[PDB]
Amino acid sequence: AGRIASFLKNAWAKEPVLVASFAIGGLAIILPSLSPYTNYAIRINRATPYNYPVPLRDDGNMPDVPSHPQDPQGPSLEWLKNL
Amino acid sequence: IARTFYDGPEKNYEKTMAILQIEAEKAELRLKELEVRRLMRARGDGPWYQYPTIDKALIDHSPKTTPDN
Ligand SMILES: CCCCCCCCCCCCCCCCC[C@@H](O)O[C@H](CO[C@H](O)CCCCCCCCCCCCCCC)COP(=O)(O)OCC[N+](C)(C)C
Ligand SMILES: CCCCCCCC/C=C\CCCCCCCC(=O)O[C@H](COC(=O)CCCCCCC/C=C/CCCCCCCC)COP(=O)(O)OCCN
Repeated sequence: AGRIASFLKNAWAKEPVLVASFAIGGLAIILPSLSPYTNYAIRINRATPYNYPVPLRDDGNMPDVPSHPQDPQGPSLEWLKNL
Repeated sequence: IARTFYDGPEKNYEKTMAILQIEAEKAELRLKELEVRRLMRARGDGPWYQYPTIDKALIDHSPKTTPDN
């Protein structure tokens, strides 16, 4: 409780560079696990169309697959524009 | 002496027969086992000498950015 406070005071007085390094590294380790925008980064990465979207053959049993890019079905990037 | 320390000839006779049967069966089993090992190692159609190949479940059967695989 008070021992760690004295140790931190001593380290800040003698080696501030190491204190800053440890604080920044600790924040870098811990903060991503508590951020709501990490999932947004994953979704943005998955939204980048590097290769061609190969069409699927219609078998008459695909209600959720669009027949045209402008059809309402399929994924939507509305969330990305407002971001 | 014969009554106290020994048995009749039938016991040794038939024990010899049983021993001979076991030994002859083991000999034929050994010869057959060698022949089976030779055939399996030559042809590879048996459970033995089954050397690994590549598992086919590692192949990715998805479109590959290019129509020609
Ligand atoms: C009338 C005067 C003349 C008679 C002379 C007779 C000659 C015989 C005397 C010599 C002794 C023979 C030597 C012992 C070798 C026999 C070993 C073996 O074959 O016997 C076994 C049997 O065991 C016997 O008990 C042998 C015991 C002999 C031990 C000898 C010890 C003598 C030492 C003397 C010590 C005296 C005191 C010491 C003071 C310090 C057999 O096993 P088992 O599979 O069942 O029998 C199968 C037959 N059945 C099925 C019919 C039963
Ligand atoms: C959890 C995340 C961790 C990852 C982040 C870190 C990234 C990289 C940072 C570390 C790099 C290597 C560190 C090397 C350690 C040096 C050890 C050492 O030898 O220390 C002594 C000095 O002693 C010290 O180590 C200084 C104090 C103890 C270490 C520094 C503080 C440790 C952590 C403090 C900060 C904690 C977090 C901040 C809290 C803020 C308040 C809430 C060196 O001095 P000398 O050269 O021997 O002296 C001769 C000349 N006088």
